[PDB]
Amino acid sequence: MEIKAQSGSSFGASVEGFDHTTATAEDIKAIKETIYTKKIAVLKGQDLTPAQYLELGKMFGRPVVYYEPMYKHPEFEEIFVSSNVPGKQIGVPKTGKFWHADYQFMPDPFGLTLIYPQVIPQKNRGTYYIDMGKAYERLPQELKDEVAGLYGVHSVRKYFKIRPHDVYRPISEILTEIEEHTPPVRQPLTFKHPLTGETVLYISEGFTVGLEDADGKPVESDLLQRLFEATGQLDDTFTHENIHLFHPEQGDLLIWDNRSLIHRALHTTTPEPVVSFRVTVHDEHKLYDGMP
Amino acid sequence: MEIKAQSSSFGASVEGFDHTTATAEDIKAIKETIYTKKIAVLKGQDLTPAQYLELGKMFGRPVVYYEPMYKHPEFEEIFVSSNVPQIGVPKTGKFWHADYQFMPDPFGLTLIYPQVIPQKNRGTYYIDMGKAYERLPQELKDEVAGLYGVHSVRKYFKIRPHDVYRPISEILTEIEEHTPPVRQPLTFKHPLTGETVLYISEGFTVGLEDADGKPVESDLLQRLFEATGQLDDTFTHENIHLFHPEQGDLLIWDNRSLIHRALHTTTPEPVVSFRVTVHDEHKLYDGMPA
Ligand SMILES: [Fe+2]
Ligand SMILES: [Fe+2]
Repeated sequence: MEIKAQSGSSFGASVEGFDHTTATAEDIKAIKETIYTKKIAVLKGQDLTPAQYLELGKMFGRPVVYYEPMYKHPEFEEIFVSSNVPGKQIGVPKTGKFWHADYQFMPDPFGLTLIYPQVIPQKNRGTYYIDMGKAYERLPQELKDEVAGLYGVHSVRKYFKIRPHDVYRPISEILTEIEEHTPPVRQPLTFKHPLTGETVLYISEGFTVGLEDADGKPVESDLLQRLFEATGQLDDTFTHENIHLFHPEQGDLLIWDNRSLIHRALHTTTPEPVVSFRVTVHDEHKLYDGMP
Repeated sequence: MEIKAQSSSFGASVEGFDHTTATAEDIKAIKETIYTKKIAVLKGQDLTPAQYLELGKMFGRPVVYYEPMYKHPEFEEIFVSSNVPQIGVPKTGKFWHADYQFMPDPFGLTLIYPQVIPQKNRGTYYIDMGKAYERLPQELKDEVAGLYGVHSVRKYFKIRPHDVYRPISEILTEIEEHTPPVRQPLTFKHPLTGETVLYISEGFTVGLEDADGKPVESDLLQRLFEATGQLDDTFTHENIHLFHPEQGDLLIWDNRSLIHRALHTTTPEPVVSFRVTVHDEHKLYDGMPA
């Protein structure tokens, strides 16, 4: 197994010759260290059944089942399915078309996200990424001092997806279910990365709905929108310097840093088939050390 | 044709009405009864969808419901409430509301023609919001003068089959653009009877506003909901009437004075109702802004 860096960038790395059935424990830790510093590792030539995909994921941590069963793979609930291939729909079509970190709206977010594309359109398909640790460092000192001591408030209520059994329900009832089952969760606005020690600005346009001070009082300023602006999350041209665009190819298996990165899906505006399998695992740490 | 009260100042039954042979004086006698007794029950009606629409046109200009999901397949003027898998929409109106209260130009008359009446009767609750105002304590009447009601469909908008897999915030945005909130005076003079109507409903009224347009941050709206009997989940409040229809009934009621809601019990049996909504020579009140 050989880990190779990406051409002309310190973001991302490739992993060639990886076979999870033969990979040593030293191999796994070498890939882990690549993930936490290069932010994303792309395993090449992966041809795995769902069961073998889950076993590869289990070598990197403890899987977390997505809270909403509509997304589940029918045979392995640990697999999250993004698919637009029906007469009945399996999984959910074109998930994640918004800036977010995974489970940012949940009380205990996991450290590693695995994405295993199954069907890839040739054009206009990919994933955008922003390193929110590097995005914090590139903030002006004004914003650096403003975010200190604050807390982010994160909720799924913006991009919660209507389910088949929601038809004919009054929309207020759904909003109440969202607040009861998935209430807004608080996290420190910045935290120390438990593995690299860098400072991460933990916000995303999709899930972060507001800010609060240490005592839980909401922040009245437009600081949150200015943080979205400065980190590049409001540039709908996706040319901002913080933004990386990656195009997976057949055989790729992505494992990236769910603490440092926010991401957003690039899909076609067509019914062309596109399928991706997701597995999400807790590593050896929570979001940050000493998390209450 | 004969009009009789039902021995209760709420409600009247109309016997011997045939819309194919009724005269203009019959129609006007029924209209006068609707604005006074608040609901007129036409007995022994036997109508196809087309004949039902012809009947409704004798009472005014029909309004087509804005959301096409509720439309009857061959007559768009007919609003279909059905739990039979699918034309119409199931489990409709399980909340106090006046029809089109969330719209800028509410109509005065609502017609309901049940198609499938189970033996487990599926009736309708009613509250006369004119009498609800008169029974308010004087200080509550004082709090109400000069205010405005803000009405929106955003709470009981029903998810449609083409909404599946959409993010919920996009539907809320679509609701705001197509059917934004609408202001009406908190009370108004009934343009047919002259009485004062407290024009609120738990289902559609989302807030109150100052005479200047400033939101009323008090809990007056909730206290108005409670005082008019809209928060009584036992349906025992003295303002509440439970009407039970029988086979040939056709209901026409005052959509200005009355609020209504469906039964609390979940229906197991098939039940279908055809609704026609109609403008009646007057707007919500005389002197509405254009
Ligand atoms: Fe995602
Ligand atoms: Fe209704």
